[PDB]
Amino acid sequence: SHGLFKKLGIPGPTPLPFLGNILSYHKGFCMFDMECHKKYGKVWGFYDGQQPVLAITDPDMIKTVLVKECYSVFTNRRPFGPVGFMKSAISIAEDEEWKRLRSLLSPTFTSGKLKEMVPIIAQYGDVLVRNLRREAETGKPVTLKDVFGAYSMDVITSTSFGVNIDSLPFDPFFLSITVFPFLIPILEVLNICVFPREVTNFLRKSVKRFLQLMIDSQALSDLELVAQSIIFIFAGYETTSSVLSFIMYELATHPDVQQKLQEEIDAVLPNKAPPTYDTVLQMEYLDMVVNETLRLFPIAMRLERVCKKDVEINGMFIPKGVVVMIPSYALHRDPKYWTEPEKFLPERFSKKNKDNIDPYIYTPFGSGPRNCIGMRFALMNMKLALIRVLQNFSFKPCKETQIPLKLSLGGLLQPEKPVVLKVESR
Amino acid sequence: SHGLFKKLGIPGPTPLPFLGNILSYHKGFCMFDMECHKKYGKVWGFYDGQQPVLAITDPDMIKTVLVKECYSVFTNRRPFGPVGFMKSAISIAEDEEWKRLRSLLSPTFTSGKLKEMVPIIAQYGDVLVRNLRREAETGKPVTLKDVFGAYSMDVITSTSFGVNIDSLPFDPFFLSITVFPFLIPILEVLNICVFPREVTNFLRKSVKRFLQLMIDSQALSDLELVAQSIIFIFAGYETTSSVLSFIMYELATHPDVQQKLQEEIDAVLPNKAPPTYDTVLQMEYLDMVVNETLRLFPIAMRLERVCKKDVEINGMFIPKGVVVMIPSYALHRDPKYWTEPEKFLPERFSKKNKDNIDPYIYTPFGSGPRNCIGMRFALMNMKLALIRVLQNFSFKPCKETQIPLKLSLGGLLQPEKPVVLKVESR
Ligand code: HEM
Ligand code: HEM
Ligand SMILES: O=C(NCCCc1cccnc1)[C@@H](Cc1ccccc1)SC[C@H](Cc1ccccc1)NC(=O)C(F)(F)F
Ligand SMILES: O=C(NCCCc1cccnc1)[C@@H](Cc1ccccc1)SC[C@H](Cc1ccccc1)NC(=O)C(F)(F)F
Repeated sequence: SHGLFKKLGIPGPTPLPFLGNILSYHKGFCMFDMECHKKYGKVWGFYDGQQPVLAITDPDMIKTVLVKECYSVFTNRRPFGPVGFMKSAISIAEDEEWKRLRSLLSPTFTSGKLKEMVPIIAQYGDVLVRNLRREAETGKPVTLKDVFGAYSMDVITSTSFGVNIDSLPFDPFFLSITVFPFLIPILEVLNICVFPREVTNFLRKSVKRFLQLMIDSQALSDLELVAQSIIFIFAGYETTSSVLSFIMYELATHPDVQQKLQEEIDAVLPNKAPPTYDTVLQMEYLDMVVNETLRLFPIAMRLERVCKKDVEINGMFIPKGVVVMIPSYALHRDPKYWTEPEKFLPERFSKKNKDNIDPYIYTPFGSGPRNCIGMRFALMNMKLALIRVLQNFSFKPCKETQIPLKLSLGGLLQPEKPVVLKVESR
Repeated sequence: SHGLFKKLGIPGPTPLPFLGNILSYHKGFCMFDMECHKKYGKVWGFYDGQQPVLAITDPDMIKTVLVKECYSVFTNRRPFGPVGFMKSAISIAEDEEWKRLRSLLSPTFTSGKLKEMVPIIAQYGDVLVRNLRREAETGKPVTLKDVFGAYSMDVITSTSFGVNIDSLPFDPFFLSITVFPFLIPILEVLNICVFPREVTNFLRKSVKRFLQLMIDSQALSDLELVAQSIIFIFAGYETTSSVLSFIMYELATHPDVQQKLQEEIDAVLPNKAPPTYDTVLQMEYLDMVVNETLRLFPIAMRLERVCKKDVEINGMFIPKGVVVMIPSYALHRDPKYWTEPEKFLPERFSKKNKDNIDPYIYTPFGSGPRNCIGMRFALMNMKLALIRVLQNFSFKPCKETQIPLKLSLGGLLQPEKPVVLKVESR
């Protein structure tokens, strides 16, 4: 099984027995792909344990896989286990089960359903400013992800089910998953779960204890309703808090961008006006700061699809079973598309330059029928948070602020040291 | 996973944890299904370990599964492992891989390719008579499957590759397969094989050391060419020898049928004429003896298909993943279709009665696009053997002959004691 890429004439690092190329993950996925992209070029291959993975970087080939041939050949991502009842989760479900869920949960983030959330989300931002107003009178550094995640958790529990909460689950084992994918069926029969069975049991009843748009379209079951809640509750918590952490870091280390951002926020919203739906989509420099940070830090790093039958896309044969992977972190930093790629420059996304950008190289939300379902909510949730917070505070680095910011070497685009900055009240 | 049939309102025996209903296999598949068919009726369910299996006995529902909805929903049989390179075997392959092989190997048993085999098969029958002429001058009982299998092996090696050979591989572990189907992926990474690795290695080179119709249509690979050879070499050996054993047993315990058979053999072939292709299809009492024996002893017992997506066939919902099984042994002995079913009566298949028989109850060769590919060869190979042997010898029971014949309790319709009879020369 380790000769598939030598057979196909597809270059790539030489795998070791059993381990495949997993030892190269010692610098993390990101550094690995970046090197691989430089070592072999437009297409290479490797082996996650015994699993052959093909990395494509051709925008037409990517558009073919993510969009053109999704419903037919590349419907599902890499199998993930032990999952248990979470197999029915939309990010985990496959084939006709997924198509049903993706239709049943699509009308949750329509342009109208989000517009009803702006008056509701506008409460915890004041809880966020007032929670930030207490640790700023105190002249001390601040952990952003804590106060952001506390904010983000307030939003996710209320935008889906609605609960007024003032928020003042969760290399190690998965290392054995990839060399022992034959052990995943073992763990599924032991009720073993990558999600600890006390975190889910806390919710296998708490959900019985978006929510409205599920039973109303019930068709849909009940234990699957809990599993979708878990996906959303994580997605809205971690992703929103993590990217907001990255954004406030970049604003602090690039102060000119921060002021020019505060100037537009007070122009569209004078006298510190409440951000409404229509004023959020008007702030284009806000959008430029958001996109550029997502370029440097696509939390997902990679987009993956399982080839489910033999194909010959764009002149290249791809055999059945190969996991097709798009190195998103690698593409977002390729000098063959980005001038001075490591530098933070939101002017890449101005309406003067936003057209020299291939939407199949910059894919922080995926593409095609399987892209991020809550893309429009996450942009709206973050922008309402950046408006309300940059309307009241400025952000400076501290002595303990990590500069340059080191990325983690795990499986999530997280910083090594938590992001701490000084906050000052305008 | 053990409540699927209580949910669906489908009756069946109560399963034990982990074991499912496997403990009921203590009397063998046949007795189990026969009881289940009587206990619950037209449809029941059970659990092979954790695997839900639905047993259908409705001829329209069977015709729906085997024929009408084969290419769409019921393409593949129950997964079988550890197989190794034998995963590419046609009886084991799935989905588009199977469709390719079934097309590439279909023109091996055409009406013309078989007609070229009659002059070739006509040699070892004389080796069979002369091998039987030596242990008949000796007034002693005879093991039929030995001299039949020696004959059958002579035919299979020459009808496919061609080798003049005078022939004077192979409850226990699989018991753990069904309660540990999660262990099949484990064994596939250890090169562990249900076919001992020295039997295949004897052939992983011997085939490099039907055969003509494979490279000529090479498309087709080479390690897969060996795997198809293994399937055919087993199929032609064991099945042919085993059914011939059953046929000579039934002729001995029912002597009137044997004489009436010898009378037709000498009528179509006077002076002990060599059986040709066209004279074999003329002997209708020969065909009646063959069909009736296959009714009592369908070596396969069961036909199985894996439901690969939700369906509602003939008013019954069937969920994704359920193994749909047709209890062939049970149906061939159902009094609601067969008068006095345990009695050997070839007159069921005369042209006066052959029309009161549903070809979706009597299915000794399956049905639909996945039926026995070598059905026409096996009938021809056996009939050429019965003609040449009943033209020279008669068969009487011995003191050690097992009467009534006990079936084995394993996973193949084999007799407990080998079939031994006395042979006399005409
Ligand atoms: C900055 C914020 C976010 C980013 C960058 C992001 C990014 C992504 C990416 C790259 C994918 C994979 C796309 C693909 O495979 O083609 C994805 C999938 C997904 N995202 Fe997000 N996401 C964010 C926030 C959210 C939020 C708030 C939710 C709320 C429910 C969410 C729900 C999902 C789901 C359910 C999927 C699976 C899609 C499917 O299987 O149909 N995401 N996301
Ligand atoms: C008395 C002799 C035989 C009987 C009763 C018999 C019976 C059967 C049955 C019941 C099936 C399954 C059909 C289904 O699942 O719907 C099958 C499959 C098969 N048989 Fe036979 N068989 C016999 C001899 C042979 C011979 C001589 C060959 C020679 C190659 C052969 C090759 C196969 C193959 C390859 C399959 C798998 C079909 C597929 O997956 O496409 N059989 N047989
Ligand atoms: O649900 C999962 N993530 C997407 C859910 C929320 C989200 C996060 C980021 C952005 N948007 C949405 C993965 C595990 C998980 C975690 C928490 C709750 C419940 C479950 S399991 C399936 C994932 C496929 C996948 C990964 C990242 C993003 C999108 C989709 N596969 C792997 O992580 C693999 F190991 F193969 F690399
Ligand atoms: O190849 C296999 N048999 C069919 C091949 C020849 C044949 C025999 C009888 C009549 N015709 C043709 C089975 C194992 C095997 C044995 C010998 C060589 C190589 C391989 S493996 C796949 C089988 C599906 C299956 C079973 C019986 C008949 C037809 C098809 N599945 C199981 O036996 C399961 F355990 F699920 F119950």
